[PDB]
Amino acid sequence: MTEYKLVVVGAGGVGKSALTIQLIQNHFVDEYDPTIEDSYRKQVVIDGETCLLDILDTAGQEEASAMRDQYMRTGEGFLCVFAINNTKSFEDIHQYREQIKRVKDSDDVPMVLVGNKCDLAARTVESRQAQDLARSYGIPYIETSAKTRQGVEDAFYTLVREIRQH
Amino acid sequence: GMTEYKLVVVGAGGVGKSALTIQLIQNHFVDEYDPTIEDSYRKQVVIDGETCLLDILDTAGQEEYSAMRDQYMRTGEGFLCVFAINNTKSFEDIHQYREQIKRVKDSDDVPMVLVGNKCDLAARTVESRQAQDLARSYGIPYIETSAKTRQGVEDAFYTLVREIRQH
Amino acid sequence: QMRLPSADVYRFAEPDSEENIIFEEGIPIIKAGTVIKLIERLTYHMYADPNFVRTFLTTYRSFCKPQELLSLIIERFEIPEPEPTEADRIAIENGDQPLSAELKRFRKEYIQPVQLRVLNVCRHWVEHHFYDFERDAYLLQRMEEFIGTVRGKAMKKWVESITKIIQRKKIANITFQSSPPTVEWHISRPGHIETFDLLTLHPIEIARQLTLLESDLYRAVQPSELVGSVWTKEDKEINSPNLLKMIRHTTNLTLWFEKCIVETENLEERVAVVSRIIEILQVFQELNNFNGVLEVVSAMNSSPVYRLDHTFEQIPSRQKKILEEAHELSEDHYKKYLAKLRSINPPCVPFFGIYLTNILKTEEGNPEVLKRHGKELINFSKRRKVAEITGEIQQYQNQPYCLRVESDIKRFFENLNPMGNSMEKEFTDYLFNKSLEIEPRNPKPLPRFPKKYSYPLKSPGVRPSNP
Ligand SMILES: Nc1nc2c(ncn2[C@@H]2O[C@H](COP(=O)(O)OP(=O)(O)NP(=O)(O)O)[C@@H](O)[C@H]2O)c(=O)[nH]1
Ligand SMILES: Cc1cc2nc(N)n(Cc3ccc(F)c(Cl)c3)c2cc1C
Ligand SMILES: [Mg+2]
Repeated sequence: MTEYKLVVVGAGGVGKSALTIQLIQNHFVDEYDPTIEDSYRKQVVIDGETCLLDILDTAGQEEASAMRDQYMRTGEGFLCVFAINNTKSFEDIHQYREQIKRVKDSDDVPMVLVGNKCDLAARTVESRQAQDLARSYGIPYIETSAKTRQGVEDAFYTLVREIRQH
Repeated sequence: GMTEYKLVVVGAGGVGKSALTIQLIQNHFVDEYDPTIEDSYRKQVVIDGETCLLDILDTAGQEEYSAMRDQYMRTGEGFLCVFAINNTKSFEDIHQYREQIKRVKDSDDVPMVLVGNKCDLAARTVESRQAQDLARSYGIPYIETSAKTRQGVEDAFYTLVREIRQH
Repeated sequence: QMRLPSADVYRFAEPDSEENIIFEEGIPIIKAGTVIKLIERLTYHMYADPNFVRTFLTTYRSFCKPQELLSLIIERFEIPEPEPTEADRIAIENGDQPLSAELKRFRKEYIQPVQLRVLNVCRHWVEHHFYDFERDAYLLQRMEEFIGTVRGKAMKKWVESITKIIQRKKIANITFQSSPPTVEWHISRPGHIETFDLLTLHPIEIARQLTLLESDLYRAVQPSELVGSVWTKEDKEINSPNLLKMIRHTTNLTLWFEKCIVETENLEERVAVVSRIIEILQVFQELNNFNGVLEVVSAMNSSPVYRLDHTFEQIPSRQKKILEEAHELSEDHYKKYLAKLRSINPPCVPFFGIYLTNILKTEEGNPEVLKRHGKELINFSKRRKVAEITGEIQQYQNQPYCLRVESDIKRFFENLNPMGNSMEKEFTDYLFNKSLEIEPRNPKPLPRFPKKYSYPLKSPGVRPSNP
């Protein structure tokens, strides 16, 4: 079985940890406990092949912004997460994208753009706007809910497929 | 190829039983071990001039899975019955292990050796004469081993292979 | 490169040497080190390694007491700031604001990452290794105090968070979201617990409810029950109660299968019993319940059962093959089991026995310390090997089964007690004697026995139904 190093990045509070824990444990975390850095593993069959996913769950709080280079070096693929009810988190995406490209010195890094909290009606970022950005990056856009599981496997396993074809 | 012998180690848990096979298979001059890799329990040896392959099953740690003992024992042609010389209960356990081996193999004459293992510096409570008498009553060899110095370890396994060859 | 505080005022700034740290041959892997060096690298300023944090927090008690660990990471946290540099000094002397470039860099690249990583150790400690605090209330008071008195806005969000997490842990729901299959019933109907038995419950539902039970038992075992080989020692009932409950369930089910078989004296009925057990095995295989698979295989390889040639002869060839495939998982030191476990799609229930043997042998077969250049270094690669096993265990504990609990069937299997009040040797001898009675040793001829079951023996099979 192949091992894949996935990294989940994005602004504080957008639901990076809730997405990860929903994937790992099938459980929704209601609490907002800011992450410093957490690691998870998951054996899973994707497209008929057994994979071992190593998932690095990172800090979104700005106070941790000086510590990103280190995990970006190890990651093979990145989930870039914003919340569809938070415009600022969407604006923060481009900074993560650029830093990842910078660190890995590559224009061709596996990534998926994720618009989280799609269970909430009060949307402020339109799908089209996020889709346009994703196309400009050459990556898929998947809307998710860590609360209902909508799109969660699709976002993570799509990232696996991109690493696999890299 | 060469003859391969399927050896099975049995005995009470929690009293250093695992040191016997570890010390054998090991190094045999750098104290370290990874039980995770095959060849951590397979070993090519020369005994009385004849080269052979030892496959040792030691399920140390699984003693509470008591209903699996028959299944593990069934795989073996020769048995080391191990007690700790500072643990009288483990010595008293030997009779039932021997009875259980006889039953699984459906035979009164299964190749086996009795091994008294010294696993620490705590006071001995089973005298070697006690263990010799028991082994004699069974018609099997008795070997004492140290869990620290590797003393007696080759003797225990080689003696069992001889019991198999002379069965 | 950043200058560090003097090693005299701050112990974690000692230069690396082979007298205090040894690396394995994109971050370094530590083979051995002093506790000070291990803690420095646990909280290193250059990189994070959350897996190192798990390994360390799982295994440290073999070389450091919990009270001492807390003192050491508090010491690590308390980093002195450098004095102003010559350029700063000159600025200040002229009444200007110093650039303080070196100070700002040291804060940003050394102090804040190290302090955040100390806090991450505290967070992981509390969230995933809380038993230290359950067993030592003073340790918890010290942690609460330390966290509750960290000042400064940089750490504030995490300090306030960890304070809340601790308070929650002191006083202390699944989405799938396809629904679980419908519960299946055979001769015994819902609520009629008095009639529940091997042949009257549906074999599909027997396997499902045992899988839920065995999954829960598997998922309840903590690393604290495993490190230090404590399940093998005198205080095992104190230190490893969940592990032992799990193993005793497995043992009881195996003995129940043997008992059901040898107490069915009539050959035709006994064949139906064995055949039903192999059907349950098939559903265990489908559910990836490898504990359940081996429960059955252990029963069929047991002395009382294995010798029943007349029974084996009448088992359908397709079921012989199933049993054979299951048994072959265990051959050659579980070679095929290990490959299958690593290939399936969870949820599953691993066989725990292999993990136990590998943990015990890793601990027994490697030294606590390495002696180098006159110094004793903690052998950390030994602890990493143990933590790789506990990590694999935890990885299979995450995924829940999408199966509905049936409270009565669950209770029936929770309360199974095939030995009754008998001791093990007594019961075990009884089973073998029963075996000898129902199928005597050659050349004694085979007796006939009366039937004991009044209900149909025909199985409903193990393909699920769906109205
Ligand atoms: N309704 C809804 N709430 C969500 C969703 N995902 C996360 N949340 C909530 O949003 C909050 C933040 O979640 P969290 O996973 O901690 O975010 P984070 O991105 O990991 N934060 P940090 O960067 O600081 O670690 C929590 O209260 C969580 O329950 C979602 O899909 N829907
Ligand atoms: C792989 C395997 C092969 C076996 N061959 C025999 N004769 N048994 C014992 C036995 C007794 C009575 C039965 F009804 C059956 Cl099915 C099986 C075997 C058990 C196992 C696990
Ligand atoms: Mg988070």
